[PDB]
Amino acid sequence: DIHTTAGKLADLRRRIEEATHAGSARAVEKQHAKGKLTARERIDLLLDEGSFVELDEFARHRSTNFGLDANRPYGDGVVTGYGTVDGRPVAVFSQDFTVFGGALGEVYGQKIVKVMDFALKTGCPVVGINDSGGARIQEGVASLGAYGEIFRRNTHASGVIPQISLVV
Amino acid sequence: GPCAGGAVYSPAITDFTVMVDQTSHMFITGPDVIKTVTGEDVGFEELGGARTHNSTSGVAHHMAGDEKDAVEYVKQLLSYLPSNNLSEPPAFPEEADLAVTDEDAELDTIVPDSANQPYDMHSVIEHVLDDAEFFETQPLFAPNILTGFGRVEGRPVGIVANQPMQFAGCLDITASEKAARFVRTCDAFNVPVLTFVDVPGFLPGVDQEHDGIIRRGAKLIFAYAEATVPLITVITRKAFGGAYDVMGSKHLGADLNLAWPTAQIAVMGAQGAVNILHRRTIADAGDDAEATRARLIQEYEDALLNPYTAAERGYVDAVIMPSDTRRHIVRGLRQLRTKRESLPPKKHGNIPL
Amino acid sequence: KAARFVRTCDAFNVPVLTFVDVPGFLPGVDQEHDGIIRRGAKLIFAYAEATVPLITVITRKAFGGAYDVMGSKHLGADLNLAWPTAQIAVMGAQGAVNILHRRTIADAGDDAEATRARLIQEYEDALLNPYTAAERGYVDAVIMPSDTRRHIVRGLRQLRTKRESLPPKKHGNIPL
Amino acid sequence: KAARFVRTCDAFNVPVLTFVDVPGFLPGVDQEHDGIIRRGAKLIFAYAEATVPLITVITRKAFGGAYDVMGSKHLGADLNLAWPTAQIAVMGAQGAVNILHRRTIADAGDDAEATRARLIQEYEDALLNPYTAAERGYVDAVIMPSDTRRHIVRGLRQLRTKRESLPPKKHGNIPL
Repeated sequence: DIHTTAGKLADLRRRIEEATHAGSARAVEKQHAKGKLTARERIDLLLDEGSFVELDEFARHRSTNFGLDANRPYGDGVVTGYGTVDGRPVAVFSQDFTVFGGALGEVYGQKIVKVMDFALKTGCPVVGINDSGGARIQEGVASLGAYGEIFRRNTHASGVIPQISLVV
Repeated sequence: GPCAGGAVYSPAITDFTVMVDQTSHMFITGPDVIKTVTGEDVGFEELGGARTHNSTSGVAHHMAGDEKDAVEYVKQLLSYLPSNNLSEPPAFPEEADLAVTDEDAELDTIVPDSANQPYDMHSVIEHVLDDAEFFETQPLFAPNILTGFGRVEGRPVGIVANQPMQFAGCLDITASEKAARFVRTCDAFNVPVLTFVDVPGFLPGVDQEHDGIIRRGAKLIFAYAEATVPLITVITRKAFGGAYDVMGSKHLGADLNLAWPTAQIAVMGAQGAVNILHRRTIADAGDDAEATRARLIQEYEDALLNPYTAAERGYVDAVIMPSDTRRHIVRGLRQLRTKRESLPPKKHGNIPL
Repeated sequence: KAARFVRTCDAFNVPVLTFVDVPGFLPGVDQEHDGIIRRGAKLIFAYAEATVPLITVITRKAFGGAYDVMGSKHLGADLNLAWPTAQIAVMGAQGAVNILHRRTIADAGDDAEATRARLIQEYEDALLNPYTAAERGYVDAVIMPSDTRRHIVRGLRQLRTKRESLPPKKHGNIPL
Repeated sequence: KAARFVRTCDAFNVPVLTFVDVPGFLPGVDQEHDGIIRRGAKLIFAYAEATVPLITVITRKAFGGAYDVMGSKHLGADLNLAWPTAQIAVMGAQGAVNILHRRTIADAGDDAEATRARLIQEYEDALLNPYTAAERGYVDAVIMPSDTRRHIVRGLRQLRTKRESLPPKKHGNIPL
């Protein structure tokens, strides 16, 4: 049903499936054609098997500018979470090029900030996997605010927790 | 044994007080005096016996059947705490098996279909703790909220959980104070806190207001907001209004906030909401005043009475299958154990009293 | 009410002056059942924790636990003054004689009471004052009521440089 | 040049006032090849690290990354003021319309451009100002240019007691 508990669990399983496949099949194809891997494939290569715990998987943007609200993909264009690399704690974010060309948005940015706050809070490295066309223009200045917030964390975490940038 | 006069204030200041049924008593003023001053006739047992202080006054934390069990209870209490605030609680590390068990699965069906039928939060707690062992404190006081100790992977953790079986899990003055002190106790001694949420709001009542719920209920929010130990929150079902804020919400500083598919995170009940949002829309056309409202209500609950809007905003880090609660808590505590945070410098806070 | 206030003053470095005239705690089943044990303890905790200057003046009654509660020297008060009219004792004379002289009074129902009232009057004349407390230094001085202002002013001058702190901790666990 | 200066002021507790009118970074293959990515980052690092009072006034252009770089609130600036003439946006209108309206413009080669120039003119009239940034609080206020001195003076009075510090570390790892 839906109004039943079982129905709600099935509803979750449906959303999970939509979230893990946020990008269109065609977008994924082009990504692979360019000899590039997907955001989730990269995280799986980095983290120890089964250690990945995704954060903000169902995040969605709040913009209505230039018809952007027509499409609100789960995760909003970046896969984030934590796990282990060789048994040691690591926080990670992986930009998804198949979603809006990976253009950095407001929620997209907040997700990376959460990953960074988490790493600073628990004292673990942050591995950022980059693959983005640029700022999500439709969001105007909100896009720049997200950048600024990230820049500040980068500076404050400088020399405190290791920060590695994987630009693919 | 007896604890009379100003003597009672010493145990009051200590962290946990354990009494014995019908063989221990605490009271500031004796029956004799209250009688000649108030004309009230009360026996020692009714005035300040173990049962009275364990379920009515909120002062004692446990009522044992005999001294032998009472001593055993403190030993247990000590087993969950560090020798002092300089170290983490004692642990006997043992890696857990994270594969889904038949027990984990049970969780997927623990929440009934009707938003009203209650379920025992004790089961939820046991399913996440090692050997399903949950050491409860203050069982007889404010039964609407549960507090206690357990272990995850051999490491001590504290627990705070609304109990749908009593007052439908609503918070009130007593539950707020019971939980507030426990959270602060765990935090002072570096014990992580796991909270399970199913709260429809605060118990309504003139008495609640007059008795000072505004300042007494604030105690719980202050406790969570002040805490620097790891905090993981799981919303199993209801979480409305301020109550949602109070129960270890991310806004207070919780590190990991999980919500089951059955969670309902909203400002207020659907009916109470639609009555305000659609006051005029329903006002018009007295013709069929109600199926339309029952429709507006149905629509409001189908659209907002779930955890997805909170998820969109990151208020909850994840919406998970109930059967995966143990895994999230286990893997969450592993990362969170190195958490280091501090409050602004001060001699001390000014928590509401 | 007083507990929250004392903690407020202390948190913001405001010295606290306290005046005592308390016979004890209000009797009543309601007081116990509503949690006077844990709610009353909040005042002793507030005073024991405070590090700002503390000056206490007992004008009159200071009995039992209440005496301890009202910023007594035992809690950490820096200067404790008492007027000649102060009565610092474990409990009221009547309550005290009933325990101390329960036997000598039980003797001879004849003349039970005037001897009772006699002992009460004797007890209060011997212990219902501040002098035993002054002997042990519990009060720093017994003063003429009119010298209260001079003592407060001069005490505050010396006490303003007070520096003290509690053992390190994230925070305390005050009764709630 | 600015980065070293900001760090100098900060190290010696000197407040920094910054005025913004920047359209972006100087285009050029040389800029990239000589390391603008790591050398430009030095300014954001300097501003994000600074703990002295920071007051920023955008007089005009504030586009893209440059806006972030020039002591934006996102980096930690305490007070961000903007004149009515300020234009705070992701990029210039032309560059923005070419991306946003690439399709609607491609349509009808007939009248390709005036519609193009139309959208550009519309975009700048809607977003090339400080009001969207003011809506989100990115700027604390939009002020009359003549009130700049009053805001600076009163802001500096409140900000002089500013106390902030970065996470403990031997030192940072600023781009070199």
